Amino acid sequence: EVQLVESGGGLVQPGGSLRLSCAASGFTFSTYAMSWVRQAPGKGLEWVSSINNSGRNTFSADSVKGRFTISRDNSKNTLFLVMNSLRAEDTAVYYCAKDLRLGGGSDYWGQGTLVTVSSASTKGPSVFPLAPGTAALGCLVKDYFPEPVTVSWNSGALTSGVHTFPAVLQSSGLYSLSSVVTVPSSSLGTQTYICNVNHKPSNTKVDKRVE
Amino acid sequence: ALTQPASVSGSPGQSITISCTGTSSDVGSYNFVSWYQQHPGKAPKLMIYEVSERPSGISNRFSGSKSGNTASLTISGLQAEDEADYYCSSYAGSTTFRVFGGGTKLTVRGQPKAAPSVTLFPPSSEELQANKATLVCLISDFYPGAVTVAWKADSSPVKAGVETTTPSKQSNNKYAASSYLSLTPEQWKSHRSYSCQVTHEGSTVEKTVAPT
Ligand SMILES: [Cl-]
Ligand SMILES: [Cl-]
Ligand SMILES: [Cl-]
Ligand SMILES: [Cl-]
Repeated sequence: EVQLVESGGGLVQPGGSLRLSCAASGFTFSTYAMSWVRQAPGKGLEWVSSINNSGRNTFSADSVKGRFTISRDNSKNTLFLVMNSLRAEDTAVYYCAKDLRLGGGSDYWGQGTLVTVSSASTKGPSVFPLAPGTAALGCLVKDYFPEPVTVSWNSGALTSGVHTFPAVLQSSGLYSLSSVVTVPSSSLGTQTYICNVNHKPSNTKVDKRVE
Repeated sequence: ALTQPASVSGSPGQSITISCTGTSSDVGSYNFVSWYQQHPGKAPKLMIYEVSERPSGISNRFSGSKSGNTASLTISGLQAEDEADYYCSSYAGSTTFRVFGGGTKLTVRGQPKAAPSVTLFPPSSEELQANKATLVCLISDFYPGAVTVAWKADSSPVKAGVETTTPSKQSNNKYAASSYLSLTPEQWKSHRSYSCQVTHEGSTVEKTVAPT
């Protein structure tokens, strides 16, 4: 399948720098123009910059001129956004996309990576098991900053019946979420269920058995 | 810099049209209008490019056109799955390069009203040993999107220590919300039970949990 795998997002102080990567596969990356488009939480799509197939010409939104620099390595099938001098207003999910043509429509999008520009410091979550025809079990991922946190079950082996809920933002400025999975009641105390929690900004990697 | 209506709505099987107005700097002068569909929690998906062309795989219910400075996206035979935000963009010359519209929220009427599934978890033994207690009330598959949740210690209303999210749309077009109650281990063990009570259009769903 066509894949645009994004990384390098996460937490950054105002004035600070990040570099987003977007690794492409399953199409001839060197043939196409690419773009970065961003979207602030609850807001619309904004074009950030594009780059022609050779990487020799680049184009950037006025809002970003002189601060962000788009580039690509055709050899390694990767597209980059170097983001310098970040401001609070740059907080947004950043998508890379493959364009059908330069300045035209974008036909495959990566999943987005959240960039949080904030002076708050990172905090890793505490993880707690949620146990009780059908039954629900979960994990509680408590008190972390910034978003996001990813939860899988049985190392990605369990996917059917999994619902990871939108996080609450507490008065404190910290987030908590829960992930739940519905399973047959008969599975309990036979099958083993383990939530795998990752909070990249704090390098927290936690596996909790749920009984 | 492109102008789209904030909202459009139609009923199933109907046709709707979303407009996208720019100027001769972009929409008026080029055949470079594209339209995007975005479901909540998902990347945008290209529906139309070069004003009228459909990528392979896109239903021919979707069509596009343009007249003067305004481009149009048409959805015919409306289906509940078409509910989503839609965005136009346009090539805009060598300098500006590309502009988006501000987005159109399309709602498809006649969606079944659906009562919340409620799951309430007690505090884990692990959390109790760590000198805290969180009750987790998970609320899903409801529509329309507005709920109010109230917590009870035994039968008494609890206000303090409650954090509740705003509902936000899931994949299926239904909503989810969470509500969290913080207690000391001592409060948890000195009641017969606690309840999470979700009201959704006149009608209450309640779940109750008790110590071990
Ligand atoms: Cl990342
Ligand atoms: Cl464990
Ligand atoms: Cl015309
Ligand atoms: Cl016009």
